[PDB]
Amino acid sequence: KDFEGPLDLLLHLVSKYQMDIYDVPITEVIEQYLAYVSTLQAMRLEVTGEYMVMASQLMLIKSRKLLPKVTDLGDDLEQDLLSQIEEYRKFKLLGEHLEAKHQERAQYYSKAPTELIYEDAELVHDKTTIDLFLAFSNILAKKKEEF
Amino acid sequence: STLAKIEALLFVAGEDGIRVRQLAELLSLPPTGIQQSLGKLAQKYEKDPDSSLALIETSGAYRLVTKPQFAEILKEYSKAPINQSLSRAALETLSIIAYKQPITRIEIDAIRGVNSSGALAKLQAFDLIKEDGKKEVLGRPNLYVTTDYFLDYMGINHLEELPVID
Amino acid sequence: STLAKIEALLFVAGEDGIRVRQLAELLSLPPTGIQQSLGKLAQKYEKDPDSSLALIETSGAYRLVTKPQFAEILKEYSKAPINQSLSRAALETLSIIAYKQPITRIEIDAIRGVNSSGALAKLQAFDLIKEDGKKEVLGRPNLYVTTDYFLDYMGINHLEELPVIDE
Repeated sequence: KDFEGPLDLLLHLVSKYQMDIYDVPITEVIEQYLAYVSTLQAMRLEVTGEYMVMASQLMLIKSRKLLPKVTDLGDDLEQDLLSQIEEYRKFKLLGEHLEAKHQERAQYYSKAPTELIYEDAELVHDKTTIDLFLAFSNILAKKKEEF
Repeated sequence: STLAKIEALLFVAGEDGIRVRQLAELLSLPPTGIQQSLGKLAQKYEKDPDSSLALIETSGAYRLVTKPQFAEILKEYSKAPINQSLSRAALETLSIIAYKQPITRIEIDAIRGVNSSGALAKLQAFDLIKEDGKKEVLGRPNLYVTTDYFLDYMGINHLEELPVID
Repeated sequence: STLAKIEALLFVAGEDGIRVRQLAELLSLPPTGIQQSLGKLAQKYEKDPDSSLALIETSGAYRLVTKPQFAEILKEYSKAPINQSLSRAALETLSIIAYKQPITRIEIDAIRGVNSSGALAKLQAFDLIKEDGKKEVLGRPNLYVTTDYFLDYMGINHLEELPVIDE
């Protein structure tokens, strides 16, 4: 139950069908989603949060797809859910290629810049109360946002 | 030596590194000549089996670092922010900014599917991304980009050097 | 190469330095050898005119430094416009004092995580901070505080004008 959002879950389901990107396996996939939405919420309905708002977008799709051919919305409100999952994959992947390119960089270590001190050197008042603020604030963030 | 002068400075700067340009305005040599010494240097280190250093060029600056092997050792001792990996969320959120740059918080959330508020902060706390432009909407949105540190963190000199969607 | 291994450590330790008994521990070697190893490692830099660094010992702490024959070239670097202003670390340090003073070196280090005696060094040169007693603990470490000039420099007239902060 630890997936990075709804779009992330779709990429898992949409995955299964291998083949190309979509290829009309929608009507099917949609069901699978609600499945985990209702069955898993039968007992533990605590981390729904955002996913919920997604359940909604699907409802309309399943529904509005029933009605016959009256710029069709029964469709656009489908092809768009596809584009969303695709573009998400693209970044879910580009994401990995960064955590990989980073690793190489992380193999190298260096030293904190030696704080030189010279007599003649005079102070430049280019810093202000705002600076000193974000400064201490940051250090607070960095570490605190971690365990 | 000129090799000795370069190392000396490059050492003092450490993690901050120095730019070829700025190295000339200090040694008094042509920017093209530093390039040459800098290569002889990184090579002097390469050969020396008793040397742990290595020259590296990220974000258009040359930085004095440790040869990749000693990472196993140092990993215990250092753990400086640049060697720490990132959470999948920040990693992915970062990717989106990295490319769709300049971008907005909502746009990211949209693309990413969930709320990015948490990542934007963490990433910004690490000086990886910074807010530059502004947005003309019925909300005065803010635009997010990448800092020079982002190049360094990625070990590249120019943004274009990022992998490509193939 | 053990000399390489020691150098990497000595290198990343930065300014505060590293302990023989500690090097031994990390590298799994009797302090006896680490000792002789540092002896040779120090002469290697000495022998080579192309290396800009010589190794030194400060109260049991081994740390790297540049050979004095470069003092001039460095002094110039420290005059370039950039360095004429507080570093990313000197500012980080300066702020921590401003808000948590009185505070000790060890305590300031524990917040930035990294050693920072060298930053504290510059802030005292610019009369931004000063020593004001010694914490009443074992070792009686020095207590650091911002100064009168700090206020001026910051364009303020009392530590109470600093932006509040509560997490």
